[PDB]
Amino acid sequence: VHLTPEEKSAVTALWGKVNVDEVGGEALGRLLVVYPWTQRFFESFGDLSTPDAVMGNPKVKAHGKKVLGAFSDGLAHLDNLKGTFATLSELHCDKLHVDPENFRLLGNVLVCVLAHHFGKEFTPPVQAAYQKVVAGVANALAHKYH
Amino acid sequence: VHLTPEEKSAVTALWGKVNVDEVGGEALGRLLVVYPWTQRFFESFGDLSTPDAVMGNPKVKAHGKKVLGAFSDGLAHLDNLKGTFATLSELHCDKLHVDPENFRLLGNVLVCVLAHHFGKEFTPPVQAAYQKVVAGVANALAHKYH
Amino acid sequence: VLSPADKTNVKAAWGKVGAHAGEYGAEALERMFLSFPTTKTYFPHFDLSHGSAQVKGHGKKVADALTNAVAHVDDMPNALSALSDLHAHKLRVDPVNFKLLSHCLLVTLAAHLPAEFTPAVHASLDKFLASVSTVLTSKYR
Amino acid sequence: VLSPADKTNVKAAWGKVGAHAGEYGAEALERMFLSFPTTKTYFPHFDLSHGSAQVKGHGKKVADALTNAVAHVDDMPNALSALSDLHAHKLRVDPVNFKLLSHCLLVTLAAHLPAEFTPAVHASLDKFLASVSTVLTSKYR
Ligand code: HEM
Ligand code: HEM
Ligand code: HEM
Ligand code: HEM
Ligand SMILES: [Xe]
Ligand SMILES: [Xe]
Ligand SMILES: [Xe]
Ligand SMILES: [Xe]
Ligand SMILES: [Xe]
Ligand SMILES: [Xe]
Ligand SMILES: [Xe]
Ligand SMILES: [Xe]
Ligand SMILES: [Xe]
Ligand SMILES: [Xe]
Repeated sequence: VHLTPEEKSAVTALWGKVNVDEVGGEALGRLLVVYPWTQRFFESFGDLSTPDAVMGNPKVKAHGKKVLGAFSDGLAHLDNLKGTFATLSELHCDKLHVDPENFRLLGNVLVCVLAHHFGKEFTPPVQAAYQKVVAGVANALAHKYH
Repeated sequence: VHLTPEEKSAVTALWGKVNVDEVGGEALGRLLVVYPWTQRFFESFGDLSTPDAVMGNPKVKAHGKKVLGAFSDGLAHLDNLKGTFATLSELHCDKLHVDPENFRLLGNVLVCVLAHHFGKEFTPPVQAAYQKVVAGVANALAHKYH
Repeated sequence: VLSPADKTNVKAAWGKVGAHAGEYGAEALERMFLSFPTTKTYFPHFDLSHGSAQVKGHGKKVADALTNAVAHVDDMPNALSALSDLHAHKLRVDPVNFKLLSHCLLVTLAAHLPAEFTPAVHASLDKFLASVSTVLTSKYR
Repeated sequence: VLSPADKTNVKAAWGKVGAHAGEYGAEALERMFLSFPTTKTYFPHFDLSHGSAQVKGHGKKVADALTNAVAHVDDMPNALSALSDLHAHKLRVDPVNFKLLSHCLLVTLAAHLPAEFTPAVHASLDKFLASVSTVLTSKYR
């Protein structure tokens, strides 16, 4: 669950090649397509009638940018994920009412996107590293729930 | 840590009434009846062919007593569950090859047994305290898996 | 999935519950909210304090749905169809939460059925609740 | 349920896998063992080292069962009947692990089908693996 130093390096190295806005928009759109009950939070976002409508939706895209931007910044704080996400955890629980299972679903979708985007570069050990990170972030964001 | 004062006191007070030998046998027997795929760890335990056979099985009763005895010991160390179960964690991983999901299933069953045995005194608050415990113990037992 | 013996066990247990079904439904929701605080994310509009009329009213509805299931045990998808629609389409409760409420329903039954809640009946009830859960999430995608 | 469109999507994407099915099964298993080390508890009798014949062999068997399922998508319970018996009565793998293996198969598919892994196809594949997992665990109790 810890990351090893080589795991940290591998995560940093891959993430340096990521277009965060693009990966964000695609990860969020895929969440809403693959697990369409996650759409419950986004009735104000307009057209989500079809897979193409969700993926093309600029409000979905904007929200993906926001979420993955925060994720990205969090990668600078792998040693202190709970501290770094605490206030976001409080907000998601107290104001947004987001079931933390949604974080784990998004982590699954993120891993699939990275695998699609990077192909063979997203090796089994690199995936193992990312699976620790997405676990860590989801835990951090769920930590202040009560 | 994770348990509040009211929760620790609720855990200790209920456990004062628990015949650890009996409750252990009942809990283990129920695990093997309710999720019968868990019998895979007990090939040598004799007749497990019917619920009456599982519950009356002296090897089940014996091992149930051992398991819950170790659980009971851990309740004296609620702030250090990881340290307290580390040695048994490695054992379950390296020698016994027990999927840690079984610990979660055992927690479920233990909670049901306590409810069945104590009835009304097993209040929603007491159950919530026990749920934190069983999650804690399962996490501690899973912690040294690699 | 559910055997003749499972169906018999479920009906016997739910038979003994009888007119307390609503009460036990509310008690199960309460157990869930306290034990698994993340489930409260679905009820931001509810007063969830002990004795809440909202929790009692919802407990009765959940109980009545289970009664309907039990009565239509060989034809549960159709019995619960409008509820599957409602959970899949509107409420959109993450599927993981159904196992939490099922567990708390099991615990409630246990706390109230000293004679009935045998290992065998426990096993059938767990199966029965897993089946209900499956039907209720069956239209999610 | 798998929709007719799901079935179209799966057949298309799996046809593409084609002759790599064995290699892909093995890679998925390795992804599992590395990402989810508790899954190794089911393989204590195995050489799990990278490129081992045992992982490659098990990879192929898993791939071929999946091919069989895609081929008989309309009646997976019958097609996977022996395999369902085996997991339920002998192997007795905790049902939680199927989701982990399914995730790893999906990641393997994404890493090898850049052209074909659209959001719609992703959804269909996820549903399909979920359906296969349901069939393989259907006789557990
Ligand atoms: C990597 C995990 C996630 C991170 C880092 C994250 C982060 C954020 C941030 C930075 C905001 C803006 C907060 C503000 O206004 O100050 C936000 C808002 C929000 N998030 Fe999360 N989030 C995550 C996952 C999710 C998921 C999985 C969902 C639902 C499926 C969700 C639902 C929402 C909603 C509904 C808002 C309000 C947005 C608005 O009002 O336009 N989040 N999140
Ligand atoms: C509260 C959680 C648990 C604790 C504290 C625990 C503790 C122990 C202890 C102390 C022993 C050795 C007993 C002795 O001195 O002979 C043992 C052995 C064993 N346990 Fe665990 N256990 C737990 C849960 C489980 C579960 C859920 C399973 C499987 C479903 C399991 C499978 C085994 C097996 C197969 C052995 C070896 C039994 C034999 O000798 O054949 N344990 N455990
Ligand atoms: C045993 C499984 C379940 C059954 C039988 C069940 C049944 C029902 C029923 C009968 C209703 C009322 C529909 C109506 O007539 O208006 C309802 C609504 C609702 N349920 Fe489910 N449910 C189950 C699981 C869950 C779970 C696990 C959650 C979340 C933790 C949940 C959250 C809700 C919510 C938020 C409503 C709307 C409540 C309101 O606004 O009044 N349900 N459910
Ligand atoms: C998509 C889901 C799965 C499929 C299609 C599948 C299929 C298969 C097949 C075809 C075999 C060989 C049967 C034979 O020799 O006739 C097998 C065996 C086996 N599987 Fe499953 N399986 C799945 C899930 C799992 C999971 C999740 C685990 C554990 C994490 C697991 C553990 C095992 C083990 C230990 C064996 C015996 C291997 C040996 O000793 O040769 N399986 N499976
Ligand atoms: Xe790595
Ligand atoms: Xe995440
Ligand atoms: Xe036990
Ligand atoms: Xe436990
Ligand atoms: Xe029930
Ligand atoms: Xe109940
Ligand atoms: Xe409620
Ligand atoms: Xe595969
Ligand atoms: Xe293997
Ligand atoms: Xe597949």
